[PDB]
Amino acid sequence: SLPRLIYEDLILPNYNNDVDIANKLKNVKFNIFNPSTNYELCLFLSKLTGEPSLNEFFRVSTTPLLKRVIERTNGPKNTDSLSFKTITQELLEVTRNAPSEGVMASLLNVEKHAYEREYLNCIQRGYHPNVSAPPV
Amino acid sequence: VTRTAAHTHIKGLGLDESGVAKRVEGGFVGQIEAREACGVIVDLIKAKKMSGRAILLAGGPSTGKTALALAISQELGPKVPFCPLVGSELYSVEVKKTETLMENFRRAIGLRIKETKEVYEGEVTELTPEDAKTISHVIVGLKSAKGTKTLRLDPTIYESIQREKVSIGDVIYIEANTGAVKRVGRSDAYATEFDLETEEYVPLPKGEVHKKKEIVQDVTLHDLDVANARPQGGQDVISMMGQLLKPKKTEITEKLRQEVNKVVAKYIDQGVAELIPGVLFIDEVNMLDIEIFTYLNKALESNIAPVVVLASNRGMTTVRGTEDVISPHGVPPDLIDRLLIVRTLPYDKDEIRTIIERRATVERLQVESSALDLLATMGTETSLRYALQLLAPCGILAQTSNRKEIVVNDVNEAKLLFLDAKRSTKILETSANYL
Amino acid sequence: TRTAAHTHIKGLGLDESGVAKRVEGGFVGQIEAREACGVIVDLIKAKKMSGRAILLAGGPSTGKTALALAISQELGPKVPFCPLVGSELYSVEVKKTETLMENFRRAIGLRIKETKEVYEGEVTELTPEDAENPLGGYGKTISHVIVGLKSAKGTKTLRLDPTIYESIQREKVSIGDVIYIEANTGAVKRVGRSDAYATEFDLETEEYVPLPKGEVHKKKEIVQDVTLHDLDVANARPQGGQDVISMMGQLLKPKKTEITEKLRQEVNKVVAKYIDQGVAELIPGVLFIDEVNMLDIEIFTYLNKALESNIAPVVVLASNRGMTTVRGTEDVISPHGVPPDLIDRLLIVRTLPYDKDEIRTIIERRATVERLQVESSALDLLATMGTETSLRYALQLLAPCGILAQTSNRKEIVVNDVNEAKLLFLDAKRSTKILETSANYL
Amino acid sequence: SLSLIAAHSHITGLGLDENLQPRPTSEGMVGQLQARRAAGVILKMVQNGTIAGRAVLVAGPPSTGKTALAMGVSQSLGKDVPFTAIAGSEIFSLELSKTEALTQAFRKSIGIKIKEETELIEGEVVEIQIDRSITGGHKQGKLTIKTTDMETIYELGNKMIDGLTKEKVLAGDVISIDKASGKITKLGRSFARSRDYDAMGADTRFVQCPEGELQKRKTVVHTVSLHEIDVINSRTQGFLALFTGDTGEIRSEVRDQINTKVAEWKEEGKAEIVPGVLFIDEVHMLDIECFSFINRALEDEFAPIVMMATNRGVSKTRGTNYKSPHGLPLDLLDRSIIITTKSYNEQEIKTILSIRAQEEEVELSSDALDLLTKTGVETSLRYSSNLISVAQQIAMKRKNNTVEVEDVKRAYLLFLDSARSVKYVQENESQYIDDQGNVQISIAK
Amino acid sequence: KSLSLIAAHSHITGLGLDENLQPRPTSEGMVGQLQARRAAGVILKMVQNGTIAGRAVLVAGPPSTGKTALAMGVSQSLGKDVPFTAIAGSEIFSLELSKTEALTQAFRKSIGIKIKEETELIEGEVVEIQIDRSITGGHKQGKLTIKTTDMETIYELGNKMIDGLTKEKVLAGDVISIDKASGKITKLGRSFARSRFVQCPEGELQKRKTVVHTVSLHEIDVINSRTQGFLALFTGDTGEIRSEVRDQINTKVAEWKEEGKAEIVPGVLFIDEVHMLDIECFSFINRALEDEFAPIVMMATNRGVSKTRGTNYKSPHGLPLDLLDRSIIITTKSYNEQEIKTILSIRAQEEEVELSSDALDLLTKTGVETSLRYSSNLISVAQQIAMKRKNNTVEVEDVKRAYLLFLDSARSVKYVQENESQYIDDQGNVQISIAK
Ligand SMILES: Nc1ncnc2c1ncn2[C@@H]1O[C@H](COP(=O)(O)OP(=O)(O)O)[C@@H](O)[C@H]1O
Ligand SMILES: Nc1ncnc2c1ncn2[C@@H]1O[C@H](COP(=O)(O)OP(=O)(O)O)[C@@H](O)[C@H]1O
Ligand SMILES: Nc1ncnc2c1ncn2[C@@H]1O[C@H](COP(=O)(O)OP(=O)(O)O)[C@@H](O)[C@H]1O
Ligand SMILES: Nc1ncnc2c1ncn2[C@@H]1O[C@H](COP(=O)(O)OP(=O)(O)O)[C@@H](O)[C@H]1O
Repeated sequence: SLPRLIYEDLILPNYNNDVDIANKLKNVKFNIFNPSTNYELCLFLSKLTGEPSLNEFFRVSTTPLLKRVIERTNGPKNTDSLSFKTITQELLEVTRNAPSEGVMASLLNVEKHAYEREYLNCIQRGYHPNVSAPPV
Repeated sequence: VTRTAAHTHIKGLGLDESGVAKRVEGGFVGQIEAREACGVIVDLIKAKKMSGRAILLAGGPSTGKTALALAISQELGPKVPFCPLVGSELYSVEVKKTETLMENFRRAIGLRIKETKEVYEGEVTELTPEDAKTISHVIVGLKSAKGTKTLRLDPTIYESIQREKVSIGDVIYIEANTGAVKRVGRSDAYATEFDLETEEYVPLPKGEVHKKKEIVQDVTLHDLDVANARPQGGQDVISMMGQLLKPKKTEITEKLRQEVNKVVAKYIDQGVAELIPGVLFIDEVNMLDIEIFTYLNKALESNIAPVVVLASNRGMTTVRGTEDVISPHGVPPDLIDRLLIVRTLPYDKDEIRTIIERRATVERLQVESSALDLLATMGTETSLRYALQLLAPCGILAQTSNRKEIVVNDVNEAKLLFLDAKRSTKILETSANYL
Repeated sequence: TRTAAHTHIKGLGLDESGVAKRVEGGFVGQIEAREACGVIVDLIKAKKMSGRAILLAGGPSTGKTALALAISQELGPKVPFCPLVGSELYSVEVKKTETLMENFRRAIGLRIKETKEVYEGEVTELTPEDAENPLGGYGKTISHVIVGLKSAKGTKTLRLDPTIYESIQREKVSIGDVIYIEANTGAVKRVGRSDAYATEFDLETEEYVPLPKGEVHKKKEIVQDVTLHDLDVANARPQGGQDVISMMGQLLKPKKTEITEKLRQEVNKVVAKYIDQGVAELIPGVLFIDEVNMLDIEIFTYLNKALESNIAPVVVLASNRGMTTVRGTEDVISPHGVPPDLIDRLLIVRTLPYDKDEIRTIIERRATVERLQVESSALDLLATMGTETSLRYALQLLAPCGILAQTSNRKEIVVNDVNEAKLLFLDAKRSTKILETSANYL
Repeated sequence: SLSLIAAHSHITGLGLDENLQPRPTSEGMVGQLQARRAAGVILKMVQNGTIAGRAVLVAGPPSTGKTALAMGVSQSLGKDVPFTAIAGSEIFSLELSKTEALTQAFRKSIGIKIKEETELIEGEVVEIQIDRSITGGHKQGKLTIKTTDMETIYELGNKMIDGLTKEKVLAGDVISIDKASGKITKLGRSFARSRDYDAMGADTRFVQCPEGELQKRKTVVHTVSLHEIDVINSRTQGFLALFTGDTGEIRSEVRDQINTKVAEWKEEGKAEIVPGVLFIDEVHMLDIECFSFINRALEDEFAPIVMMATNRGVSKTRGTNYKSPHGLPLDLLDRSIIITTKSYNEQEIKTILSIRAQEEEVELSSDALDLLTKTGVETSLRYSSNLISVAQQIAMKRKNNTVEVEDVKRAYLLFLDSARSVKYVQENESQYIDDQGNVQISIAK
Repeated sequence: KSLSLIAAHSHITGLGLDENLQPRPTSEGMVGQLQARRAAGVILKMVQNGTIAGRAVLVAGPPSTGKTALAMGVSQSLGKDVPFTAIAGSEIFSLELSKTEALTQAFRKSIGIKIKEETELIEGEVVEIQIDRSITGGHKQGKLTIKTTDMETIYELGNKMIDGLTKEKVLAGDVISIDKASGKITKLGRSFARSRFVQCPEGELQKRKTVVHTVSLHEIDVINSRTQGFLALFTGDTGEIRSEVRDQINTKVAEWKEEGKAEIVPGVLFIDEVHMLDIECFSFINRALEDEFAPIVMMATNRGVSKTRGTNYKSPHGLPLDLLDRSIIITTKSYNEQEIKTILSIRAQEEEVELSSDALDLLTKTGVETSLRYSSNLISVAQQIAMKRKNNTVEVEDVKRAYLLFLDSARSVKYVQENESQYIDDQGNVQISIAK
């Protein structure tokens, strides 16, 4: 049970509190990734990462993690950059669509070989939880 | 009604225009030299020019160090920041102690911002959007008890209006500078469309639709540091449920601090921001480790470090984290060479009696003079704090027998019920099995 | 050109079928330790044994790290070499046992070879040919896709599956771009746009890779060199997946985890299966640990366990202590800070101090590497200085001498410059004498 | 601005000649001729850049000028050269090892320099016309951008159309487009349309309309340290780890591929290498493991010049149970060269006090300066330095502008030094809590 | 509510005092300890007045002499709606929170905000529900005949009330409460109609009720910190709440207090076995006791001149002298024969045990010989030995059998010192073999 006073005077904005003003002052006006005031840092980070949009850092720094995970798109990056291809990412990339009996795919398919060898897709379930409850 | 807790009879330092202390003024009795030194320190802080100055005030227990620190904070006013701290708070289980010390250092530098609040609030009487699949702008009509007013709005605020499920007849709240949209509920003119509905019904606003207000925002530098150093990302305006993965504190790099300083230095020159340095007060400084004592030397040499005020009540004491470093006040000699030491002297009988009378006045109790002499004798015999904490049981025991006034027998009864440390030690020594 | 305390040594300097000569490869003296290190290098090149341990011991400024780096240069760049400090095993993310096992698996390499059949070049036409009898309730049923490719000195029209057109649409392959199709998988990828289609628009973001050389179709044999730790961290972490856990962990901090023995066993058995097929070669290497007195007895015990493994590489340890207590124990007196259980499992190579002529020759080589010109009398006085204080102090006092010679607009170091460098910069003994003879917290 | 009067802000560079000969008083430094000459030699070693992995040690008594010399070296180093100044207690972390913290501190001190060219088209959008074909595979764009002086019509590609549909501009926003790289940004909205929408909203900002030439050319220079590349190539979105410090024990393989690729970039000619200085103040409280890692990590080509400062005598080393000179083991002291500072006399203390009084904008008389010089002869120097600042306020409370001897005497009586505090503690030892927790609270026996 | 089998202090219902704060010889389950009970009554009047804050009271004495009993009596005589946080000394050494942060949370859990508010409800008995639905579910029509024992009415229902009545299916014969503003409908049950079971409500259908909420300061601190939700009040991962939001809550609480929208209630923080705290905890308490938003802290300990934890010296009660300067001390005393007999009689009546008189004298003799808690523990074992031989009253030999079966401390020490060759000593030497 929560009273209406805390919710009214602490969460939602009204005429006597400054929630929205402080939120805009903290998240927009004094943000260090703002291109209207920190264009040099944005250009430096664009050279570092190779991102073609200078407003991307503002978008990344002002979004929740799960939402950033959900609408992640594999956009292209320019070649003239300092972020290059680390070797394990290349090993991850060559086995994306590789078929069986290829040497890199077979060296990269340990877990599915263990799944298909140990007959794990016909095994039973031995544990169930005792209580299942919704959030409070 | 009013709550008193070991203080709040202290209103300030009680100095005149020339900086000379009065004897009994501002709730302070005696202690001329330490009050004059604290007034000089207050003037230096009000000068707003020097960074990294430090002050250590030392003396016996129950002498007035924390009272002098609170008097400094009251003399500065509520506009100047003041961060009180204990030496045991620097040990955390999420980040290193140097990060906590740097965060508490940057918590004491503030900024004053001039801002405006613009508010439209009323009944929605017309909600017409127009395009050119993508809307161009929406005309919103608002009505209050003093009249109507029409507005044009961008599609961004229209998306938040539609997200809030605003229809014709709802009382809304639109902030012009931030774009925040709040829905209050349906109006009482539409309360009879059904006999039973789930909507809450609010009356029309009595005042005008358009309101303007001048406001002043105070923000510390640690607020601007923590507003940009979120590891998970930004959060929404309204969230009663937290994020699924727990965000812990992290060691904030100096590059973010430099960029925050660059932004603040750009904003100061335009006249939007005003910079105010403040005070970092650390009581019980003898609880600090030698590593924090070393990092304090580097932190006091920065360009933006505030005025630090320390206190200690020890003698020649071994520094924690070391084995054979005997030093005064538990402070290593490297940091003492950067310090200025203010001594605190103990009190005599008449000052103890005056302090007891002053505390009895602010607690709204009436004491007989013969009881006051007994309380002063008890304060000199055992402790000033023991005499101060025995006033409320005396008041309760006087109120028990329907009296508004303290008698000597109440003092004797309260002395019989409650003991000090010395009599407890005497019972402890001449005992058989664990008291 | 950057010189930093080394890189004047180019291998050990032995001749074939014989012993070390007196001065060769940047080495002066130390004949017997060089011969022993050459025997160890030949044993490593024999590529048969596993888990052999060498501890080389001696005083400070003797050349243990120089001998280890000479071993690394003598093996070459294709054999793995993992340098390490005993203080690096203490991590606050995973236990030190897992860090030691990771550094063990980092020192073994796998050389793989493969053949790729590719079709690449600029697209000339892209026509999905319809079928003769399309099915009802559908639209544009495709029988095959005709793609024409053009490169340097060669054009060729192809005949494809109906399936790849979906990948062409998903990869946004228009006309005029340069594509890349491998044979067995399909999987067209868009490598860029041709440079002949660069200046029709004033503003664009897409890069312009030029036309590729050679024919459109060529089988290329590639050779890739990996380590076993790379295979372990590639199989342990998941691939590109559609689950929320995989995308959430990819945007979070890559926290190290305790790799199980089951994954290592599966990796070793699939590596052995492909080695027996004749495709993969196994190259064991060297794991070098400097200042092994910093290890405590738990890591020593796990070293005792792990040196008896089937796959473990050659471990080279360096230490300079004498009769010292082992860390983590209060009363065990041991040589070089190494417990007798590990001491019994290794071979010890002893290194000897130098004399005045060898100090002078080492100073001469370090001067001729740093592009400096030294007078002969100044060289003799520097050799006397190195005899009196330290070899490293004489070596480190060369660049202030060159700077002070340059400041006087001369190109040669003289006696006055080395006297000025003597007076300006102190050594350990004179600083200790200053500390002892002063009482102002000096 | 955002800089107050610090402890030593009067030091602007090292006061040397062209023949590395120190002036008696210039650029804020007074005295210490041999230490300043040695620091000039080390400065020339850094500016040469052909050497790597050298360790100096500034040893001296407290209040002598070791960190003053380090500040002078940092000020005379110039811009765009990395100078990483840390203390001894910074490397003890809860989620980073001491070895990894030292590795990050080492790789923060060596950078690379990259030059690039920019062709900027910055202006206010007037009208965007999108032309779509019948097939729809290719699209064209008519862009009408403007300045206060000239305007023109630009042709767009389909990637322009996709990149402007995202972060969508609304015909009156200020953008800036690159030609060589195609960088797209939305700076905000013009002030000409500020009275249009009656409420701005959350995600908008107002900028001035750009003037002058619409086309601009500018060459910019970037200095990126190796730690930034290490952090960036370790995650997917790594700049948040750059600004929050949650990098968390970056592996060694990415470090060696970055070393190999930066060697390849130096060989190609794209970038060049700028070495710098790593300063460690109060080096005496590091563990023996950190010293082991330091004297092994000083032997790499990608290692900066390490300046360590300490003031301990013959004291114990942390992590062990024996004493050593300067709190450092002899293995580390073998690979070092020591600059030794010397204590001051009356004249140098007087000159330093005069400089510090000039820097703080405090006017003194001759007698007050002589009294402060005598106090700094008897007590330390920092006590007189603080006495100047408090005597200025005591002077200003009297409606007097210059500091007199009465004000210095009052500030001397009000604030105590170390020795008088020790004497007052030792005379009144019963009123303080000793090492056994005993204290006489009551004033009566 | 509040299920409980039998506790060690379950017979204590409060401090037995008159209107002049004088202790009765036997009242509310507490006997003896007149001066300590009077002092705790004065402390209770301090708490009930609420005009002073941050006063520390130390309860010290021998073990098993009415300390936790006194704290339980104070907590029972405080009543409900007043915060009481009873923690132990070893509960603050956490792995995700620092000691000062855990102490700050325990301090701020003991100050409450009292807020009164009014809401309107429709509590009634459903006579008839009529639902008219379309084919596609576009427009719904609804009639609701609902009543009390006093009135009867029919309501036209809108679409959202139709959706809220279809969800959580309400049938005829049910008793429900409807909130008009939030749309929360709760089934109280079924009415008295044989044709669970509750009574049909009386009076008006549309009632307006005032509810009183007591919210701790720690709850508002958790809510106002935006990094975590209110579930950290239940899951427990608050995780080092910053001081800025504490400053905002401390300003806003005084702002509400000045405007009269809320009230301040102070509570009691009880720290049982306070000697197990560290020195850094005492140094934090020395400054945390001087806040305006500070409760009354009662600490209980039984140590005498022991080593302070975190240091190497010895201090009275295990506490340093600067903390002991800030406290007043209530001292307990050992019990006599008559008070031990009365306590054992009260515990006999509590556990529904019927005792003979001579068994009570034997229990009193072995209680003044060995311990109070030993005779308080034998009294329920002897009842089971009595019930084994099928009789209700516990006799003398029933107490003797339990005395023979179950040992005490002194006899165990005697037998261990007699046969120490069969046990493991400090050096780890044992003898398992019987011969030789
Ligand atoms: N000069 C004074 N006038 C009035 N009250 C005083 C004076 N000095 C101390 N007190 C009171 O005595 C108590 C001493 O507390 P405090 O100063 O915190 O102890 P310590 O000096 O050990 O920190 C305070 O409650 C304060 O109100
Ligand atoms: N035989 C040698 N020939 C040439 N230089 C040597 C020789 N031995 C040692 N050095 C030089 O001495 C310096 C320090 O020796 P180092 O290998 O560090 O000894 P240690 O590892 O035992 O401390 C190195 O820079 C190396 O160049
Ligand atoms: N040669 C110098 N010229 C000017 N000021 C100096 C000089 N040497 C020391 N100081 C001053 O002395 C003060 C303290 O000396 P510091 O550099 O901290 O010595 P240390 O680092 O040995 O403690 C500094 O504020 C610095 O400005
Ligand atoms: N005055 C009393 N009235 C009733 N029971 C008491 C009284 N004093 C002690 N007891 C009983 O004695 C036992 C010990 O009391 P307690 O205070 O919990 O032990 P300790 O003093 O070690 O904390 C408790 O179970 C309690 O029921």
